[PDB]
Amino acid sequence: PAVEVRLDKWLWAARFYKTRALAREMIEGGKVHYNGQRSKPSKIVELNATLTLRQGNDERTVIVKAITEQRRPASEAALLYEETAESVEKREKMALARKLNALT
Repeated sequence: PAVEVRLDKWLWAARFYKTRALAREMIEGGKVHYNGQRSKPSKIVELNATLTLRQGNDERTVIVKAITEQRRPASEAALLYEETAESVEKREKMALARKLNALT
């Protein structure tokens, strides 16, 4: 089955975490959810799955659009998923509010 890529490898390939070991720690900390639930490092990624993950102190919800074992460049990897519009908005709004409480 050459259509089986682990969630920890995937998260690293998609550049969400610097190393697979870190991606594995985040998963085990419950900081990454797969279709709304705790997952595991060895979970095989499926196209269109919904992943919710912690980025520093940001939360992003992305939909898996491609699977690969290669970690490509910044702009290139970024193409293995599509962040949801609701996720981008939530992030923005929190960022804005941050900059607001700042100018006050």
